[PDB]
Amino acid sequence: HGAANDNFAE
Amino acid sequence: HGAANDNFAE
Amino acid sequence: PPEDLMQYEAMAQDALRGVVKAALKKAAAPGGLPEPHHLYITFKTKAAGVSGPQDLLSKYPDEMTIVLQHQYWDLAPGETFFSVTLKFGGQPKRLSVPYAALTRFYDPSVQFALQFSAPE
Amino acid sequence: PPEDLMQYEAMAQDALRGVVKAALKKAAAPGGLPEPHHLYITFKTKAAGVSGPQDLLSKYPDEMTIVLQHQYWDLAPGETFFSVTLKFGGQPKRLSVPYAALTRFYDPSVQFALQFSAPE
Repeated sequence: HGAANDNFAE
Repeated sequence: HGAANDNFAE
Repeated sequence: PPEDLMQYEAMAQDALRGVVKAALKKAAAPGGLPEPHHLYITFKTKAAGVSGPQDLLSKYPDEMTIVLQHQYWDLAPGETFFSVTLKFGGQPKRLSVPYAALTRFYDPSVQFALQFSAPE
Repeated sequence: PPEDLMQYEAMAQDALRGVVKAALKKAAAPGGLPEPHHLYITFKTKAAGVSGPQDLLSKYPDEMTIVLQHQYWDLAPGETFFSVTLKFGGQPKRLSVPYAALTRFYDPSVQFALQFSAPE
């Protein structure tokens, strides 16, 4: 994968 | 295949 | 599992029906298909939207294949369905088929094939 | 042989880019995607049509993957391209990506994947 944008759940 | 319409070349 | 709520497989099927439509537009182009390319279209006769001589339709209860190669006239591929004139027993007849009714696509020249309406 | 003058493979590729567009429309629907579905979109940064902060684009020379799951706002999927707001180092930024720029699609939840711009 390797996403560039932030993706931490909340 | 099995076409229903006529298809003899000319 | 897992149940696909996105129905990716169904969306891929519809997306692919579009190849038939694009192929029929090249075939409708003045001069026809670039030889030796020709098409075999198979469709559901009872699918809504399809029209044709009552006699002819009755002969083909569910499925019907037509070949677009040496004998077809006035191919008119709309955005949601296509109509064409073909000959049956030397008698010219008109047909209208929605892309939704399609179940199979095949071009013997490059052995390219597609199968729809089959969720397997 | 045989040389494909119909470019069936290319037409099938475009047809399939349409699945990405259809998936992004469900994601743009009020309420978002039906969990646990989320998307990984990979695209060519230099492809014509793509816009974004100059700084960001410079960081990703050719390829760039973005994930649409927990952090994305105002997803607007047009008919030829989509734009979205994402966060990079906590800083919100806008992006516009044409479906033509796409090279990969993946939804980890049902392991559905697609690969484009690759004629192989």
